Amino acid sequence: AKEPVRVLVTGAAGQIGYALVPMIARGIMLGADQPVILHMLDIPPAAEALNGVKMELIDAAFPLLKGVVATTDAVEGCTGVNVAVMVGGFPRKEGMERKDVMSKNVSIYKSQAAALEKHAAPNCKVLVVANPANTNALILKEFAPSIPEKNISCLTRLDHNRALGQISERLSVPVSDVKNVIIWGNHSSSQYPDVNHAKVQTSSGEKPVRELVKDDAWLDGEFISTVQQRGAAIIKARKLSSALSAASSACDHIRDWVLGTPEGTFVSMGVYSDGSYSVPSGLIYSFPVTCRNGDWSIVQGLPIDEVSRKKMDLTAEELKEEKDLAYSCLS
Amino acid sequence: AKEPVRVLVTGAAGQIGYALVPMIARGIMLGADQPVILHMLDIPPAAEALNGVKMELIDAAFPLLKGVVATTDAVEGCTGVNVAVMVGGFPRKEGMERKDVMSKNVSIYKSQAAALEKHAAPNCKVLVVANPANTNALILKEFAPSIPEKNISCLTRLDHNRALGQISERLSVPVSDVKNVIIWGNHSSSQYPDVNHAKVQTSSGEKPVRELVKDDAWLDGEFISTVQQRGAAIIKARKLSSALSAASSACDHIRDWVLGTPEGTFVSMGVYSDGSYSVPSGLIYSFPVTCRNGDWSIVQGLPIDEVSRKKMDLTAEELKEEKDLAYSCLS
Ligand SMILES: NC(=O)c1ccc[n+]([C@@H]2O[C@H](COP(=O)([O-])OP(=O)(O)OC[C@H]3O[C@@H](n4cnc5c(N)ncnc54)[C@H](O)[C@@H]3O)[C@@H](O)[C@H]2O)c1
Ligand SMILES: NC(=O)c1ccc[n+]([C@@H]2O[C@H](COP(=O)([O-])OP(=O)(O)OC[C@H]3O[C@@H](n4cnc5c(N)ncnc54)[C@H](O)[C@@H]3O)[C@@H](O)[C@H]2O)c1
Ligand code: NA
Ligand code: NA
Ligand code: NA
Ligand code: NA
Repeated sequence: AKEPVRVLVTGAAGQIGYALVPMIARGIMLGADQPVILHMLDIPPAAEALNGVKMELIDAAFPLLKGVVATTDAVEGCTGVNVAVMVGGFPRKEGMERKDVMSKNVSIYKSQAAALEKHAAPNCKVLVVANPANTNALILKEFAPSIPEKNISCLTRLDHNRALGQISERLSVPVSDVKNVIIWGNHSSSQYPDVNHAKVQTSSGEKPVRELVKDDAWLDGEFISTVQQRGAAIIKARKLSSALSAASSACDHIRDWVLGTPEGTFVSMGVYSDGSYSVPSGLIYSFPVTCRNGDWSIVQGLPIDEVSRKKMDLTAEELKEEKDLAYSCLS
Repeated sequence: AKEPVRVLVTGAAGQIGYALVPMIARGIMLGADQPVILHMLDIPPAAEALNGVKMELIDAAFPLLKGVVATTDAVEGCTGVNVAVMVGGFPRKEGMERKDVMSKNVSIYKSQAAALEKHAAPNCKVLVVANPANTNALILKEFAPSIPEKNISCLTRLDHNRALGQISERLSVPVSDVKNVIIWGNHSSSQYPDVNHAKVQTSSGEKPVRELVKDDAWLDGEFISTVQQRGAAIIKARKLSSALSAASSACDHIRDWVLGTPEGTFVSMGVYSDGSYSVPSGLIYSFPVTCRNGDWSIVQGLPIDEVSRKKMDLTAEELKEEKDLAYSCLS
């Protein structure tokens, strides 16, 4: 706890960035006893707003915060960083086509991969939040071949937490009593929110979610659609995509990765596939994982039924489609 | 830690509200072992946005969070609450006159005083953030005569933290090493940011701020102007008033009040004056305080020089002027 961790947030002058940086400064990401230095990266049109954010961080008198670099220079932003949370991008607005959203975002990741690879600290842990999350991360990984493949991840923790919240609300139990949902595959409407291995603490012990809900039709239909469409639902309610919950879930992702998952719990992370669960290797794909010693490990040995298999493959195929589109934009 | 605390945030669909609610849900306001129930109050035009916020809070799967009421009904919002953070209001926009800002905001506090007085839990701790903070709080107190006078406060903790940050930056030391600035009086450009009693931890012990800075002209001039004008500086940088830092400082205010100040530290709180330091009684006025057992206590026995006296009286006079304007709007 004497030495500080350097944490980069790209897209720092945006909505998620604004929600996220004070959570990091308060110790929510790396623990209450871990000092942090923030590096905040955005682009020249947001230079004033970015300086504004730094002014606020200073103004909060955060005792764990030992420095703030606020910049539009990617080299400076990436120098010496130990954690990189990549939020820089352009959210889809009405009128944009899927190709334009892809093209505007993957170019960022191609470019910033070189800056991270050359300047970040060696065992830097990387989390891509910007959409399309898995594909942006895959592009980053491909353009930064010197970064250990296990050190690149994308955020499906918001999907995971959304799923936990849906179960909590459906049963009217506290969310702290629900665990071990799984989000398989892409951060998109093709994801598989899987409750086959999930549990709820009750007065008579841990029970499986399906036994308490007693409505397989709901779990297999509307529950899944609800999680798949939840980001669009936030936009409908707020006229803006999620931020408070994306930031909080990015803290959870990093925190669990670095400090470890609790005994008996697994969480979802988009990680570089190795062939586990017969998912094609070389995709950024969400798996159930446990974390220990700063490393993720896919939870092996879960039974997979026919319906689960088919959903897992469908989302893998979407990820291949996205990869092809990204490639198309970059050539 | 078994029983939850009910925390009301009014103005919950706004900028500060959005920054604040997830900090409460994470345990930053009342501690990592204290479950919370959120009540979020806003007005009918923000009903959709407010529901959006609740959706995000659910989606974050906060383990300390045991319920969220999101409403436009003040009676419902105030029912059973133990902490009330009042952020509901209208920030000054270019084109508004001082009378209009006052009139639009103090009417809220007149109205909501009755709802809190009738429905909040008996020892409910109240913090007014909305501007004009001290005067809104004074109006609330006057319209809720059954609330113990020591239970009504306003936020000068952001001013206090700003002052700490300025010292930290000027000396290039970590803010964790700086303490015991004092903000006297109004949350406004008439405040007195006082460093006469402040300290910095160094390698050769706690030293007074003036001894390390060695520039009394700066401390007595530009330092004070900088703190007095800092909110306007945020607006110039961001095109919006402070939020991340206001939320964080509201957490600090409540946390210190409820859990106690550290030994050797005092903090600033706008509280109901009792005649201490020859400040007129019956104003909401920022003082240096320590907190223990859920109660503030003004730090008595600080030496006050001639210049300090005059500044303390000038800000008291502004508060009287504001009070007269508020009265004028309410009759
Ligand atoms: N669970 C998830 O993975 C999840 C949830 C919500 C949003 N998102 C995505 O996160 C991203 C950010 O959302 P937001 O609401 O914060 O958007 P926003 O537009 O408010 O913020 C994005 C910021 O990125 C900046 N940016 C653009 N190009 C950049 C570059 N080259 N380097 C650094 N910064 C750059 C922009 O200036 C802007 O300040 C979006 O892509 C969004 O779709 C993902
Ligand atoms: N240190 C401080 O004390 C400090 C710092 C910054 C801002 N402020 C003040 O805090 C307030 C909020 O700032 P913001 O940026 O969040 O503004 P904002 O406009 O984004 O949010 C205010 C919210 O209050 C709501 N509101 C209006 N009337 C209401 C009522 N009767 N009941 C409940 N809600 C109501 C509005 O709909 C809006 O959602 C402003 O008055 C601002 O000047 C104080
Ligand atoms: Na079914
Ligand atoms: Na493996
Ligand atoms: Na002087
Ligand atoms: Na007293």
